Amino acid sequence: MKVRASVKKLCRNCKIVKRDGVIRVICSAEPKHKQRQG
Amino acid sequence: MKTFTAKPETVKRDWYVVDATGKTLGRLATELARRLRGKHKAEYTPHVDTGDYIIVLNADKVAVTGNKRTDKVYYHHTGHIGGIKQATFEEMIARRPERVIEIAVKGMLPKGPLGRAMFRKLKVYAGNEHNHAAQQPQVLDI
Amino acid sequence: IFSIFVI
Amino acid sequence: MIGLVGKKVGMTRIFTEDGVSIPVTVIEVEANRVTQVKDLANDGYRAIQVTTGAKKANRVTKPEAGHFAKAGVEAGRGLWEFRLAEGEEFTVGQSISVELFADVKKVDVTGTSKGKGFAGTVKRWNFRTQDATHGNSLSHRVPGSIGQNQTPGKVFKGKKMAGQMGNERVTVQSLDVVRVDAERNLLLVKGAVPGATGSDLIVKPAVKA
Amino acid sequence: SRVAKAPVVVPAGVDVKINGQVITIKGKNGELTRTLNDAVEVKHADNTLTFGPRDGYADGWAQAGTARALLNSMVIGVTEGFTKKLQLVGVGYRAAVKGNVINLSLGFSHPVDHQLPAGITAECPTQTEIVLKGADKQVIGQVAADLRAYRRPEPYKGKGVRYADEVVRTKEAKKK
RNA sequence: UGCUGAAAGCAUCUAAGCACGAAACUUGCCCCGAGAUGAGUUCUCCCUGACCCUUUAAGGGUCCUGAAGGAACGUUGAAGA
RNA sequence: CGAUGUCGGCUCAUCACAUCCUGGGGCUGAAGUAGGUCCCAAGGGUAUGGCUGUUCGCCAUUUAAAGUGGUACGCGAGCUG
RNA sequence: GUGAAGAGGGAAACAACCCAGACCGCCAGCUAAGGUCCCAAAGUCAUGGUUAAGUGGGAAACGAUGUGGGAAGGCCCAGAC
Ligand SMILES: CC[C@H]1OC(=O)[C@H](C)[C@@H](O[C@H]2C[C@@](C)(OC)[C@@H](O)[C@H](C)O2)[C@H](C)[C@@H](O[C@@H]2O[C@H](C)C[C@H](N(C)C)[C@H]2O)[C@](C)(O)C[C@@H](C)C(=O)[C@H](C)[C@@H](O)[C@]1(C)O
Repeated sequence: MKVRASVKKLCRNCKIVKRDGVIRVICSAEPKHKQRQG
Repeated sequence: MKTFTAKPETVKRDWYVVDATGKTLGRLATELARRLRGKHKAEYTPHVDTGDYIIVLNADKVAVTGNKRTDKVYYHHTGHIGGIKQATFEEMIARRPERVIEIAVKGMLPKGPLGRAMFRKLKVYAGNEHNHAAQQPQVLDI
Repeated sequence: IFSIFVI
Repeated sequence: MIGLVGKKVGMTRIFTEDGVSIPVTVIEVEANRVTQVKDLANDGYRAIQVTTGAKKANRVTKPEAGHFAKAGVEAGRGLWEFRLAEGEEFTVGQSISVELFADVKKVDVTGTSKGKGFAGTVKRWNFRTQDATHGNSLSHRVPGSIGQNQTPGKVFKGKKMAGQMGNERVTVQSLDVVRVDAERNLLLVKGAVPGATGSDLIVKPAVKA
Repeated sequence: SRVAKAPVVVPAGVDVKINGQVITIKGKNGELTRTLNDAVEVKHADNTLTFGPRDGYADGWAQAGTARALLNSMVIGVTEGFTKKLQLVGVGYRAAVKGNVINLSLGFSHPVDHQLPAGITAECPTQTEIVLKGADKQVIGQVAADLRAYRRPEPYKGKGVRYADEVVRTKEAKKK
C-alpha cells in the first residue's frame, strides 16, 4: 500500500478510515489506492 | 532555646495495612511516601526516620489511568555491553507485580542513606493476606 | 621539540 | 526424567559388524542411592538427592554422616540433586542403576573442564596474533586496542581479555548412547565429554530432540 | 441510536436471561451463548429487548447500538441458525469432513486437517463445497475466514477457497 | 490480514468484543548467581561448669572447660601466578 | 599554542538504522522462476585476491550477503610508520 | 540593561535572562520573580469550560467523518438523508 503524508480519496469508491491512531484509505475496486501514514 | 529534634532512640512508628486494589498507583504512592517519611507528625526532623511501617496488599490489582497500563515504560540498564532492558506496565504486573508500587514510592522517598532506610518500612505483598499478624497492623484508607 | 613530526 | 552421577574412565572405540569405529567415552555408573527427597511441603520443589561412591570413615564428618544416617547410609563421594517431574522415589536408599538408560537414546553429560589456568587472548578467545615480524615491537600476542577514545572514555563490561580458562562447569548435550551395561555399571556414550579422566560426571537424558 | 433505538422481538421459544450485564439466550438449536455489555442498559419485559445509554458514559449509544445488534444475531442465531458456504476451485482440490474436522487437499505437500471449533459443524455436498452451520455468528464467520485463509483466492484463475457471495478479482496476465 | 460490530438504518479490523501474525520482545537451551545488606530455603553436627565486682547492662571479670569444626603442618593433584 | 600525535593498515571493538543477506508484509506494468517498490524488523551473519601508501576505485574469482553511518574521519601511554 | 567590578531567590544544572542591590548579629514578620501531589517550603483550593493525545513534555508545507463553540443556509410526514 502507499504510505504518504497526504492521503485523500482517489476513486469514487475510496473510503478513508481511522484505524488505531492512523488514517487510512480503502478502495473496494482498486487495490492501488490503499493508503496509510495519513 | 533550640527547637525540638526527633531522636531515633525514641520515635514512635506503629504499623498499618493498605489495600492497593482499585486505588490509583501514585496517588497512593504519595501518601505512602509521605507516611513513610513521617511528614504527618513532628516530621520535624529531616534527618530522622519518623515514619510508620505500612504494608500493602493486592499490589497486582493496583490501578493506573490512561493507556498507561500497556504504555508505561519502566526501563533499567544491566550496566553491560548494551543492556538496556525494558518492560511495559502490564508486563511488570505479570511478573513480580509488587515491583510496580515498590519502585513507584522508592522514587518518591528521598535521595540517599536515610531515604533507603525509609523504604525498608514498606511491605508490599502481591496477594491478599500477609504474614505480619504479629505487628498488629491497623488498617487505613487513602 | 626537534621539528621531527607530522606538520 | 532424572539422571545419574558417574566417573569418566574414558575414551576408547568399539567396532561394529559392518566396520565402523564408534568413539565412546566410558562412564562408570555405580548405583546412585537417594539420600533425600524434597517436596513442595518442605518448601520449594520436587527433587531427589543421590550419592554414589564410597568414602573413608575417617574422612566423613559428623554432619555429613548424620545426613547419610537418615536413609541407607554408606556415605559416597558426594551429593547431587536432580529435579523431578511426576516420577516418584522413596528415600530408603532406593538405589538407581544404569538400568535407567536401557531405552534412552539421548543423554547430555556434564563434567568439570580441564584447567588451563590463564591462556590470555588467542587461546582463551581465539584472538588473532599480530604480525610476528614486519616491525612489530613487543606486541605479538598482545590484545591490541581495548576501547575507543574519549567518548566512551572507558572499557565496556565483559570485554574479552586474558584470565582464568577452563576448570569450570560446561555440559555437552545430544550424544548418542551407544551401550548400557548393568552389573558392569558401564555406559558408553558416543565420544568426548568434558573434564579429565577420573573426574565426576552427571548424565541426564537429553532435553533437546 | 436507530439500531440502538429500534427494539428487538424475542420469537416464541427463546429463553433470555439477563443478570446484570450478562445476557444469555436459548432457542430451538444452539448452545444458547452469553455476551457482556458495559455502558449499555439492557431492558427486558415485553416480548422484546431494548437498549439505551447509561448515565455518565460519553461512549453510550454507540455502545447500545452494538449491544442491540449483537443480542439480535443471538436471537436470530439460536433460532433460525446461521449460514456459511464455501467452494473450492482448482485442479486437485478436495474436501472431506470426518466428524468435526474438514480434511482439505489444496495442492500442498501435506494434508491440512482443520478442526472445527465448538458450536459449529460441517458438510460436503461435493468434494468441492463446504457448508458449515452454527449458532454463534462471530465464530461461524471466523471459521470460514480461517478456511479461506489456507488458500485465499488468487486473481488469475480464481483458484482456491471461495466464499460464494464473494466477488473475486481477476486480472489479465501479460507475458512477459 | 481478519471475525463480529455500532457511533453514521448502510459500509467499516475498532470505539466495546474476538482471531491470526516475524530471526526483533518475554521464555525455552548453556553458564554465573543470596554482598538478592530485600544477606532466602532444606538436611545434618556441636556446646547443658563454677564464682565475684560496680555507676547493674545486649555490663566487666576470675577459675574450670576447648566441642562440632576449622586452620596450620606434611605427602600432594589432568587445581594452580 | 607552559604541546589535545594528525592519513592508511593491523589488533580489538562498540552503538545507530536511512536493512546488504536471512525473517514477516502491502502494491506490482505479481502467470511461473524472478524482479521492482513501500511498510515492519538491528537476532545473527555480512569475501579472498591483482594494482596503488591509500581510504577509495577498477579488475579477477567467490558468496545467502559482501550494508550506510557514529564512536577525537573509534583504536600511539596496543603494534605498523 | 546587566555581567565585567554584584553575592542573594527563580530559570533542573546555566557570568550575560527574570526578581533583587548583601555594614554586622537574630531559631521574628511581609513580600518579588517563581511556585503549592511526593523528592521539596506552600491549594491533592473554589467555580465554569476544553484535551484522551502522556497532548501538556521538540518541528513545517500539507493531509484527515478526532472533538468543543458560534453565525447563517438547504431538504423534510404533500415522507427528507
Ligand atoms: C628515546 C628517548 C627520547 O624519546 C624520544 O626521543 C621520543 C621517540 C621523542 O619522539 C620523537 C619521535 C616522534 C615520532 O614523536 C613521537 C617525533 O614526532 C618527535 C618529534 O620526536 C619524544 C616523544 C618527543 O616528544 C614529542 O615531541 C613533539 C614535538 C610533540 C609530541 N607530543 C605532541 C605528543 C611529543 O611527545 C620529545 C620532544 O623528544 C620529548 C622531549 C620531552 C624530550 O626531549 C625527551 C628527553 C626525549 O628526547 C626522550 C624521551 O628522552
